[PDB]
Amino acid sequence: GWVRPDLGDLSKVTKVKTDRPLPENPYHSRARPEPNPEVEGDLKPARHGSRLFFWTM
Amino acid sequence: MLKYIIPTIMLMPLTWLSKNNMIWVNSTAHSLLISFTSLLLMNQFGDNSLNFSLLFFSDSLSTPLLILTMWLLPLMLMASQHHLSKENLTRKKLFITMLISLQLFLIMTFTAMELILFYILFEATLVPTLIIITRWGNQTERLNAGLYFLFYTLAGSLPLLVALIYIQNTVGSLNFLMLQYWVQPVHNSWSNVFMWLACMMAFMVKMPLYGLHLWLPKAHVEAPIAGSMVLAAVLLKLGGYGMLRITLILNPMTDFMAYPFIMLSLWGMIMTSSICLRQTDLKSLIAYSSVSHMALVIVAILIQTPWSYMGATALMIAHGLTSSMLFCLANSNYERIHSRTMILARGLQTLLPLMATWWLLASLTNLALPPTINLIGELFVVMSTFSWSNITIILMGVNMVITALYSLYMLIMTQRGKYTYHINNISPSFTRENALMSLHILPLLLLTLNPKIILGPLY
Ligand SMILES: CCCCCCCCCCCCO[C@@H]1O[C@H](CO)[C@@H](O[C@H]2O[C@H](CO)[C@@H](O)[C@H](O)[C@H]2O)[C@H](O)[C@H]1O
Ligand SMILES: CCCCCCCCCCCCO[C@@H]1O[C@H](CO)[C@@H](O[C@H]2O[C@H](CO)[C@@H](O)[C@H](O)[C@H]2O)[C@H](O)[C@H]1O
Repeated sequence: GWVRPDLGDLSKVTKVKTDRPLPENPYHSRARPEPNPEVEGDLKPARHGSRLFFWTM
Repeated sequence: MLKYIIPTIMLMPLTWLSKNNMIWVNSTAHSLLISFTSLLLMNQFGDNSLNFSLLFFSDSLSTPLLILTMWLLPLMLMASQHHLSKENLTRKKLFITMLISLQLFLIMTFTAMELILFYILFEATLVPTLIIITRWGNQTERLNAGLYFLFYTLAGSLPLLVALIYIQNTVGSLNFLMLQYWVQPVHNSWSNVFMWLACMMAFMVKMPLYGLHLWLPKAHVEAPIAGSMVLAAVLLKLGGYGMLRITLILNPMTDFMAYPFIMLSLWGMIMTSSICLRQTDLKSLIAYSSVSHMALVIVAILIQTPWSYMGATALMIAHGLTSSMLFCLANSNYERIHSRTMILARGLQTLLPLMATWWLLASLTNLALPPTINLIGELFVVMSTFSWSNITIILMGVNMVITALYSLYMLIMTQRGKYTYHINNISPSFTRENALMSLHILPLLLLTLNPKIILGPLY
């Protein structure tokens, strides 16, 4: 009763029902380093300007 | 300070937009008006300095130096216009522009609150001064005089910049009002020894300190008259003004660091006064005379007493008028005989009776006759250095004798004796020259009536 599969059939992506649980950390990754604190708020003018030596702006 | 900065800047368009034959009239007239308004800076208080803005201030130290600066510009214009008469019009206007740009930098230099601003302006004065000497000097070795003047200054000024930037990083500010309250003592260490030297050597070269002084006679012998006038009267005092300010942040290290400079000054004033007895160039004699007088100012600043600071302020103002007047007197002879040799033209009192009187008055102030502010300043320093050490009275007294000797020797050699037979072009003194001499000596002598306005903050 075997029917030869048609051109293109064996290259299809298929789906299998497995009772094997999905691995959680297959790469065995360590915890990632914590990101740098996010800088936020309202942008205000620089306090007394550039403050470069004698400049007042 | 904008009421002085802006009208000074406007002198430039005034000069360039004037009719060809009005450039000296207009620049002179309007620079005299600026000088008149400068007297509004006399609003000084007993406790607080006159603090205009975030950039500029004026205390009793800077105010007399500002008035002297703005008074000197019209005098330099009057003194210059004769030997520049053949110059083409554009180059005359460029010459006047250098003098105006020098005033602009100077009045900003004396009134800056922040020390880096003072540094930039203090350095900027070099450019017009150098250009005035090398472009409008007469002789070949004006080129060398420019390089000596340029590189003596920068040899000391670059370490000062590094120290100033270092001080701001440590203290957080270079505003002079802030430094008065946040100043901390300077402890002993090799690092602080070089900080001290970097903070001071640039001003020592300007004064000039004895042993770093040889650029000065070279510069004077080459400079045109206006160059000598501003150099002798104001540019030397930039170093004196700089030391009076920066010593604030150098205690207590100044206690032992001042010694070698005091020794150089105390001995140098005798050496340079004696050298004047044997000088053959009149301009070089006046140049060496300045070195001797400024040695007293250095001692006064270094010993840091209320009496010495008052004497230093009076000496700086008094010397500025006196030395400028002497170069003008020396230049009036030069414009007739075209030589600076002191022994060439003798017995000039017979030929120029009223100019002999100006010579007499300039000499009398140079040897500090009481009660001229010349003596007031010298006496206050002599008073204060005696307390510093009683033996100093010996060197101070000896210097007084030699100063009288060379001052009067100048007068006797050029004005007295017989006139030189072959010099037959001694024409009568012009009104311009007589006015120029009187515009030095009259304000100098009027200051005797009210010395307090030249005694500085410690008054
Ligand atoms: C649009 C942005 C640019 C803004 C420019 C604003 C200023 C414009 C000025 C235009 C007028 C210039 O004026 C032109 O130059 C000078 C001075 O002015 C005059 O000629 C000058 O000669 C000598 C100086 O060398 C003097 O006698 C006097 O300064 C003047 O007579 C010319 O006779 C005039 O034709
Ligand atoms: C015309 C130029 C005139 C130049 C005048 C020169 C003056 C010379 C001053 C010498 C004193 C220098 O400053 C001196 O530096 C050393 C640095 O080691 C400091 O001493 C420090 O180092 C030494 C190491 O030998 C330690 O023993 C000491 O415990 C430590 O405090 C001194 O406390 C300080 O007195």
